[PDB]
Amino acid sequence: DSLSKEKLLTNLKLQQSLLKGNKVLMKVFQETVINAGLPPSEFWSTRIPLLRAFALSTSQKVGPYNVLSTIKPVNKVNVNLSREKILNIFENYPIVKKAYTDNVPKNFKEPEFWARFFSSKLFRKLRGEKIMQNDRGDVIIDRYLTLDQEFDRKDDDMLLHPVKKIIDLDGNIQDDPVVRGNRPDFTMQPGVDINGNSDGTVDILKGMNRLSEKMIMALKNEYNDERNELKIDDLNESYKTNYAIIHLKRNAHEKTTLKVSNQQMLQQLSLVMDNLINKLDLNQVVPNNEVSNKINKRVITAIKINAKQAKHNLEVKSTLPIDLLESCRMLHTTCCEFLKHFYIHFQSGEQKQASTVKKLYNHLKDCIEKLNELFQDVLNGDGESMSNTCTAYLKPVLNSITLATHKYDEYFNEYNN
Amino acid sequence: ASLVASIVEARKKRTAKKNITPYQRGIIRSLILTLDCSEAMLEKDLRPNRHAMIIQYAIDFVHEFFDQNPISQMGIIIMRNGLAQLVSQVSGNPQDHIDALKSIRKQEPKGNPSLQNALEMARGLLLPVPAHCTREVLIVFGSLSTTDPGDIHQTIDSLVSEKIRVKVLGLSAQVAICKELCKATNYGDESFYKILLDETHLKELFNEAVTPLPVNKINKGFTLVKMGFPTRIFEDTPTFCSCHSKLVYGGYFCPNCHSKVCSLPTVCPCCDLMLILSTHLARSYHHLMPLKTFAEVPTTEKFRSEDCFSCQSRFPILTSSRYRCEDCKQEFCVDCDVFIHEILHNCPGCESKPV
Amino acid sequence: MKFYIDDLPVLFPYPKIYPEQYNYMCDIKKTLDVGGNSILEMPSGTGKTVSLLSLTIAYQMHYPEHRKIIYCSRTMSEIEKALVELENLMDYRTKELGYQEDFRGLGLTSRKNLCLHPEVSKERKGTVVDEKCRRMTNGQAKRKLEEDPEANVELCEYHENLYNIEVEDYLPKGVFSFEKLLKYCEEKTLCPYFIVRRMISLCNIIIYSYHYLLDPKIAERVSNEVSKDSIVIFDEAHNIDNVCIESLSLDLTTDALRRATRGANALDERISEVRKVDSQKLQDEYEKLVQGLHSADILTDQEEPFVETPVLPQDLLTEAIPGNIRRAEHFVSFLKRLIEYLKTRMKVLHVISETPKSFLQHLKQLTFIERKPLRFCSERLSLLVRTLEVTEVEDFTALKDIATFATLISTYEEGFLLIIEPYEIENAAVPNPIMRFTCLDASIAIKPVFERFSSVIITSGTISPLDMYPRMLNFKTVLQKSYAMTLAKKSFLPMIITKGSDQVAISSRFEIRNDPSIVRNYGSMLVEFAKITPDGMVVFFPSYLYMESIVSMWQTMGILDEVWKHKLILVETPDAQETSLALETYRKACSNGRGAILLSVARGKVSEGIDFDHQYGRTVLMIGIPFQYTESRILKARLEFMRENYRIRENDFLSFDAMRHAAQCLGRVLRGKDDYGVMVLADRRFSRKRSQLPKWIAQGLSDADLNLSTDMAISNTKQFLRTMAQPTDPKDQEGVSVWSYEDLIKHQNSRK
Ligand code: SF4
Ligand SMILES: [Zn+2]
Ligand SMILES: [Zn+2]
Ligand SMILES: [Zn+2]
Ligand SMILES: [Zn+2]
Repeated sequence: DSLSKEKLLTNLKLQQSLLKGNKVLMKVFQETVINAGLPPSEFWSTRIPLLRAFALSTSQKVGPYNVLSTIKPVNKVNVNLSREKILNIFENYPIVKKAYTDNVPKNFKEPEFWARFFSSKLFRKLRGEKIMQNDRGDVIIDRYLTLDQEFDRKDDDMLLHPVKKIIDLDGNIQDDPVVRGNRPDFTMQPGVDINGNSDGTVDILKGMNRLSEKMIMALKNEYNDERNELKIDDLNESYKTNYAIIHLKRNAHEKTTLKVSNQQMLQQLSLVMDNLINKLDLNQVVPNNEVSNKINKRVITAIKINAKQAKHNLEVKSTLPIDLLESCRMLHTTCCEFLKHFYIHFQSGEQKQASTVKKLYNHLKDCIEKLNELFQDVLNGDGESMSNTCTAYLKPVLNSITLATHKYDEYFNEYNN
Repeated sequence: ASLVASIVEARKKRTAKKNITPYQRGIIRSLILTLDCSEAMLEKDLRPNRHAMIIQYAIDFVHEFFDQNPISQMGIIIMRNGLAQLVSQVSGNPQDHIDALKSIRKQEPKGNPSLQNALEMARGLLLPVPAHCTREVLIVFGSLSTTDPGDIHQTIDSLVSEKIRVKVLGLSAQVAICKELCKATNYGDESFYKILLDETHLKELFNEAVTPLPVNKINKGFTLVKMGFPTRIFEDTPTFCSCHSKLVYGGYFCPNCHSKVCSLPTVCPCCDLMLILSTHLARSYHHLMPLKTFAEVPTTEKFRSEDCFSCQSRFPILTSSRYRCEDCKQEFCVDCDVFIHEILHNCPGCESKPV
Repeated sequence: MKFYIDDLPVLFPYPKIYPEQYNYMCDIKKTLDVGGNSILEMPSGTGKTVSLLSLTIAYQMHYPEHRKIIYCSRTMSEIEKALVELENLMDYRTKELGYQEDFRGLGLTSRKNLCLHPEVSKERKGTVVDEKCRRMTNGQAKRKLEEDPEANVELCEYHENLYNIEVEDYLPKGVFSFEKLLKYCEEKTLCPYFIVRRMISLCNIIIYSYHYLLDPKIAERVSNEVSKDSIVIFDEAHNIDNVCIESLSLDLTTDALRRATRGANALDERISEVRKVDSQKLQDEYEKLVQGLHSADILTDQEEPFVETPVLPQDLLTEAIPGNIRRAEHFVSFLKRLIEYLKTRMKVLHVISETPKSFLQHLKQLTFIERKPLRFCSERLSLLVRTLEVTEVEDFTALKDIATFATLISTYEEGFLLIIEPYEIENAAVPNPIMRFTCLDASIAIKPVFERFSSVIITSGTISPLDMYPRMLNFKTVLQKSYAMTLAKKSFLPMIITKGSDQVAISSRFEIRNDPSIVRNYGSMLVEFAKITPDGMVVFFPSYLYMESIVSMWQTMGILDEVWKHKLILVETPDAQETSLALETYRKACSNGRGAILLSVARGKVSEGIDFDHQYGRTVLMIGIPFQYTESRILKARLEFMRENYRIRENDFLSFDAMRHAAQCLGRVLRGKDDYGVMVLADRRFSRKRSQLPKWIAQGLSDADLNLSTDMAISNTKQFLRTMAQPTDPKDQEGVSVWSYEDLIKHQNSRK
């Protein structure tokens, strides 16, 4: 289905779809392929989960439901039609879909059609309403009555299937074919009208049963056992988890990249217990104001250093021209994209990736030179008034990029040389 | 006579927690909470309504899950009007999903549920997930039925085949299909289809769902994983970030490809490798090193001490409230027992006692 | 698990067992020791069939008597249940002993269920199915094909293969299901009906319907190849009196009379043609009747009697045919004037009820036909059909019915009655007269059973009171006791809804049937229970017309549209086949958990062998008292006869039958102890009937539950669902409800 990497890369229409959904994706994609000419497959190669998420979001569909039961008759009536529910009616009733498609594009209008439909007795029959000759219906819609009837016959023919004997009431009533007793009660048998004909409640009940069967066979779509069926689980062994416990052997390496004696510590301990029982003065704790002054110097130096650390506690406010700010952000963004793709190629590790690595290396070099030329532009645009800040802002991505270039050169010298 | 009822209730409670095991429990988690926002949760039957409390409890659940287990990504898909709507991709930042849930606050829950569509797109979202990550889904449900487009059993079979588990927290009562899901997905266990009895029980259930789950021996995936500790810088100049492409005063620096990021514990956007701190990995060590329960000594027997070893307070006097750590042979009060067993994760008696 | 009774080794296919099952086995073995019959009542929520089957198998193997086993039920569903459980038990025993013992046991049913002749299989009337099978495998067809292979009267290759191989070669030992037998006969091209008809003398245990034991026509053959000293058990036959009643009751319609006239004329003209072309066969039949031979005398096994023996064989006439009906033309004129007499008595203007003796006296007053010819009619007709070779028997099935009626009414006089009423439908466009033959007693058909077999076990799950069945049927049992439900915790919650949401009472009375307020209440709690019901719910009205009215007018209110939004709704169709598709739909709907509702009559076809469990049995809407139709002269004559016989209060018996039908309705919820369900009583009048109700049922019926409304019914049901949604510690039931082998040992020592 539409789930492989190849399928997701193939769906150019879906790619354009979420493209048109976003705006920064036009920005990024335009710079990536329109401006830089990157292979758009490798563009989308990162965004594969996003593509699949968009596809699966677009791909779901609802389940069937009794749309005619949700239809209410609502003096006068005003049509308040919902197109999704109109198509729901179409899908649930292909007869109604057919009656739409041979009349509205031929004879009259859609709201006129639906007014005729709500007027029609075919609507009442398809809904849970007993048909009545007092009702006149709509003649145009009610011409489809026998067509819907033979649809019902064909659908019932499709719905017929053999039954399991374990639950077969037909086999149950065919237990004794020579039962000769008495005629059962009118009360518990299906009653009829005065002239022997039925009222049709059996028809409406078999119709709603047909609706149920249609729903369950819609469930039963494309998208022996009695031994298991008759198991009595209540007298069986309880399930126990096979979860594995874990122990932990403990032997850690010592931290890598004079010794005191009991006599000496005991001597000092005796002496300091003597001093402890001897004396203790709070007033002697006051310092000499000179080594204390050096303490003041050290403390104040620490305060100054950490205060300058705290002095640099939406992005930050900047005094850049807004266009050059956007341009440099754009260049940073596409350089980051190039760098990520180059790392994807490099950490892949194949000889098939070699020309890709070389070409992305060329693109990184081009981005470097374009960064330098941008630096020349902000040079002769500022006289290095804040072109220094421009260079420093674009610095770290450039450092990482050129570090990657050095890594590529080093591995080239490692393998080839 | 209330103390006898409290004692027998504590006995019937402790009968479940008598067995404490050092099972291997998942750390690289993958948790999905789908939400239904349908007509059922419009009931004000619990105050103020089911939608509001599940919103609040989901806020708490996000906070607790990210606090305890910051080494997982969190995705939320809402269910509404016969459609399941993705609102939260799996991410390391909880704040994104917090904002998405805040959007879910003001909107109106309505419609009917479709676990088939919900679990199908949850499966699809869970598809590009690495092997060590434990794919598991929490599902909240208030209906007693489910309108669906097609079969659920094919989805059940596919989910079992793709090694993803589920846990259902139903609202009203048991639904047999949800029981079937929990049993078949959960190796025949019935310890996953849970029904609350009040909002406090719902709170307790959410807290239970916070915890990591044990893994199975047959589901063996024992391997290594590449890891990298980054380094934080505090620069004078604001600098462009790799992730959000904007000027940052500080930021960690990539250990491998020397780029910079804005938040942790996150993977690299550039060298594409996970970056953490040792605090984050040690955070679950109480799960890795569980604590034994502490036993009250009986009031009839002679007592080692008459006041609490840890908090240093007098033991109250019918029964004896002296919870003993047999690993350190010291008895403690109930308050200290609660704190050491839940908040703390070490026994100071065992810290003082040399091994 | 396996333990020993005092001399009886016994194996249970599960490690666990219930103490109620243990006491049940104890009393059954006591009964088997003492000899005779006993009545035991047990809560059907515990396992029954497996335990009794294990006891019977152990009894046959351990004791040197090795008596056969007779078990009978109502439906193919119950028979298949017994087959599956028996297969599981014998498989477990084979595994436990490490080897398979020699064993034989099968069921018994119709060709409509069984005849795999694909051409014959495509008919819906089992009578037509059997008739075609006789037409092309009657032996006469085989002989005609043997003398003339060019004759186009084909034979059933299934039957031919069964001719080829022998009766022990038909099957290996053991038990085979209906499905397994279908696979086997599909493989080997064999007729399973014929197979079963030859397995009768060989099966260690035989299982068939209650009809095959009660009706003489389908029971004499069973009595032929059954051992007199086997073991007989009955299950859930607490409504078997109705089967007994219909075993000897018959009705007469105008069109049947017309078909009888046409068939008699066709037979008369055929006899005239045969007398014209070759009178040798007629003269041979006439002289064979002069010697006085009978159906067993002349007919072989491969040919079957046309008019099957309507009466019990203990009451048959075995002497010669009178000369007045001995000739074929004499017998035709005899039957025709019988038809004419019936047409004369047909055209009465009101309700007629006379004794058969009085009818006989009137008949011998008007015409000159005696009880001896009027009894010999069926045998003479069968012989005439056999000689006549008139196998196109379509016009003569009414002749079979009329000869059956004549023989039956000429056989008995006490506990039987004839009802003639001028309207077949009272409230129709025109009245249509009817003659109805009845059998006022029910214990007539059990007399061959009781006097042929001693080791007969009568037991059920919903039989109450025990003494009422020996009251209504002249039999006695050795011990009469029930079983209480030794429950650890409550699992079933019955409610008695004596009032609606507006504190308005409800009842199912047909006069107040079209009451809109009662409709509003009924639809009200129907909606409420639909909204709170998770998986599966069933509704049981007392009558189909009551349904059709009340469902059509809720369809007018559109309440069903609201019901659509939560579950499916399934209605008992008059077609059993569509009903089977409907119940399959309900089954699959509760399987996928989207939820569905069944609508079936209290006496309807669902209620007699279909169980519901753990999502299917969750909550039941029983609708009112399922009283029978009040103005039946047949019912009133029954009431008069049974009151005259056993001094039975009529209204009390009516309440008895109503509550027993209600119990049969409500007994299909709790399959295992793990299951749970809630019961409702949707009538005000039920509150006086808890004393009537079965003991284990009513023990959960609390005194606060005796008169409830919709609101606390809803609240209690929600709380019950909340309760049953919780797990349970095994320690609370490890020794009081679920018993290990050691638990049973400890209990046995405690008894010691
Ligand atoms: S011969 Fe066998 S298969 Fe054919 S109709 Fe008779 S019983 Fe059925
Ligand atoms: Zn950033
Ligand atoms: Zn990196
Ligand atoms: Zn303390
Ligand atoms: Zn300790």
